[PDB]
Order: sequence, then C-alpha cells, then structure tokens
Amino acid sequence: NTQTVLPFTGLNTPSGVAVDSAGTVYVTDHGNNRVVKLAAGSTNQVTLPFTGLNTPHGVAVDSAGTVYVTDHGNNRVVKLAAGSNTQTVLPFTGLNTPSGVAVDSAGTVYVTDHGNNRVVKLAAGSTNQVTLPFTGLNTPHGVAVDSAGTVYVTDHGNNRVVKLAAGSNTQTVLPFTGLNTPSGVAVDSAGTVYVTDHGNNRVVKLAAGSTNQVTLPFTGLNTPHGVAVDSAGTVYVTDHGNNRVVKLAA
Repeated sequence: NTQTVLPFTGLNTPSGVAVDSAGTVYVTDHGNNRVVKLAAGSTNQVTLPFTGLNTPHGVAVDSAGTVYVTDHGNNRVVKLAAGSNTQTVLPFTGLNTPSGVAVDSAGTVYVTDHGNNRVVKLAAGSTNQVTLPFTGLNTPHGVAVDSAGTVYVTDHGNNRVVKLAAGSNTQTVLPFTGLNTPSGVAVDSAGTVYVTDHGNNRVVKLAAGSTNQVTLPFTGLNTPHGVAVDSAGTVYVTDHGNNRVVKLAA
C-alpha cells in the first residue's frame, strides 16, 4: 500500500478529519478558522458555511450528513445540517478547550472536554449533557463511538487509549504500546481501533481483541492529528505539521 495526498488547498495546522458514507472528506482547517470538505474524486474543496469559529478542533458527520465541529477556542460545539445556511450551537455546558467530537447512529453527540479531563454526551434534542464514567483522564483528545455504542477516548496526557462499553461503568485500557501524545482515534465496523500516535509521527491500529498493534505504512508524517476510516477501510489522516491530508487504502 502506498499513500496518496488528497487535493485540499491552503490548509493551515489542520486538525480533525471525518469521512462520510459517500466518501466526502471533511477537515477542520484549524489555522484558518474554517471547515472544508472534498467530494470523492474532486480536486476542489468547498468551505462549509460555519461562522465565528475560533481555533476549531474536531469534526464529525452523521448518517444524515450533518456536520459537527468542536469550536475549541469558544468552548462550544456547533452543527450544520446538510445543505443548511446557518449553524446552531449545541447546548453543552461548562466545556473547556474541547477537542474531539463523535456522533452515533442515534444522533447522540460525544465531546472530549479536554480542559476538564472528561468526556460528555448529549442525546439528540436534549439540553442536558451527561458525563461518561471514565476515570483518571489527563488532557484527553480524540473520541470515537462504534456501532455498539462503545466509546473510545485518546487519553493523550497518559499516552493511552481507553474504552467504555455502552451502559458500562468500568473503563478498560486498550493494549497499545509506545504511544506518545496520541491524538485522533477512529473505529471501523469490524472493531479495529486506529490511533494517530502524534508524538511518534505514525498511525497505529489494533484488531478487536488483539494485544499487538500494527503500524500503518504512511510515510513522512509530521505531528499528525486526526484519523478517520471509511466503509472500505481506507484510512485518512490529517498530517497537521505538513498542512495536508493523506490517505491509505486497506
């Protein structure tokens, strides 16, 4: 497998990445306070009509094409419906430097509240978030949620990835090894967990139930941040230090 560089333009310290069922790739262009997307096979990205973003971080996309962005510098999460003119601010409360965002098939939105060492979630239509019962998080970054509702969090400050099954009150630490300031996390339909090992300029993955991660053969990454995986198993990474997004087919 040989990586390719997606034809985004003018990115500056890009952060979050997401990919939808149609292969459209969404990128939080953090350094330009904007979110851009690229249709499968296109060479022309388009800017989503969010407004007033300030150092945004994570991005997620639901099955309806609604786009959710962690507006990190403003301590809020904003969303934009597919083909919508105006964003709305989700009614999270007390966020501090929030980072990762994820959304499940039921429309529940999950946010890594990095500055408060916690992960919170909001049911669709609710105005009261709830805190997930993780413990001992330290500057957590990425969040992902699988089809079974299991929540995966990059516990960045502790160089580990932790997970919490839906309805469970006891997290487990996944058996990754040698991580350094890990950032993005993603999970595919087979339960494989992908982690951007930012401090080691690499992306690693762990099959469900395995204790041996494998390094994906990306090349030349520089402080990478986000990771996403599509239905075909293609892996997309924000190569943040190089102002580009790279992809690797399975």
